[PDB]
Amino acid sequence: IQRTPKIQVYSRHPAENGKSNFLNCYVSGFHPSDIEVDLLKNGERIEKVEHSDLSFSKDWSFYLLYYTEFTPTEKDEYACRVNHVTLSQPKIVKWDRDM
Amino acid sequence: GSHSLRYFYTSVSRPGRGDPRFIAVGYVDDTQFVRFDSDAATGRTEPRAPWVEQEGPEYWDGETRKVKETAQVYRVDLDTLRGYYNQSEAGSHTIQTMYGCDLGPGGRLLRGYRQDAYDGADYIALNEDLRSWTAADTAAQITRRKWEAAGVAELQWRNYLETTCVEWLQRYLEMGKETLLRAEPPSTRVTRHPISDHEVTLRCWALGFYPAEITLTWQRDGEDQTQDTEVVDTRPAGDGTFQKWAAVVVPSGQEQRYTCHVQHEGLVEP
Amino acid sequence: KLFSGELTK
Repeated sequence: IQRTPKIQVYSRHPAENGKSNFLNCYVSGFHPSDIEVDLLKNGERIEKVEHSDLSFSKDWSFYLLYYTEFTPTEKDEYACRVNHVTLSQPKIVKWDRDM
Repeated sequence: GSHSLRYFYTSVSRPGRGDPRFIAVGYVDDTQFVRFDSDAATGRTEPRAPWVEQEGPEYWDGETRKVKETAQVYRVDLDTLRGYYNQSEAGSHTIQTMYGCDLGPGGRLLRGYRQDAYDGADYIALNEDLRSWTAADTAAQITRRKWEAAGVAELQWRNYLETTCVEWLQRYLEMGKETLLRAEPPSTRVTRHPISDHEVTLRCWALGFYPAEITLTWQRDGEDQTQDTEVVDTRPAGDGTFQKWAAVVVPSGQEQRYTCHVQHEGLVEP
Repeated sequence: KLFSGELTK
């Protein structure tokens, strides 16, 4: 009945510094559908962010793609902050250029 | 791959914040072409792929008319299921449906499916004979009786899946072949990320491929390292294609002993 | 093409 989201944070194309990319947070495997997803730049929220339209898997669990346009640099953190009724604190997953 | 047309409804009751949320979406294979969100300002079923934006107003109005009537039907299902389970109007609840068809050659239906879910678990399901129903608890047996006495399965679901569904899959296929029949092989590669004195993580990549189906397999000089391989779930790029990777931690050097191999459609060779 | 004419639950 109720399930925990899983998170993948990653760029669209392999992350080369200085060149523009899209950032991706893929959440999936949760139930029910109401879920909050912020994309973060050094702790701050990214505002211009759209997302894919609700869908679900064989086992009935929901998935969503939150994406925003950006430009990687040597210095900046990025990450994905996720909350959902199954969680007790928001879930932040950092962005690794190798994951 | 074995082509498919599929629809996904999601119905969620917001208490007591007015009206139930409804979302339908369509997929030809791994490509989304339509959506309807009962919260959009449009009040209309909308396109999501370029290749379907050629269809006339008759399509969209035809489609918009229909999916509003489905939305009302699901809205009342929320309160019937809430009644069957002795649940209160205070709780939020979800109903889910998926139906669709796998294309067989010669323009034949190969497989039809249609299946419901209440609060994440199964509920009722059309079986593969297109006549019977599988009902997973007391509640859904109430639901079953009502659809047996009406012939829902054979009279309206068999019929839909055996003709409209099939014909229209072939219509989306033809009207969008430049995209839904284009082989897109993965740009594929490996990278090494050291860990210590001993170890080094080898990571085989595979980006920009269509459809989502794929296999990434590490070999230890001929032998599959599964299941010593970390394989992340196939994930969307955002541009209609997909990406995956598998990782294996090896003792350095001894990574010349290791090779990755990728099976996918777009790696066609006659 | 969306299914329609669904018998209620």
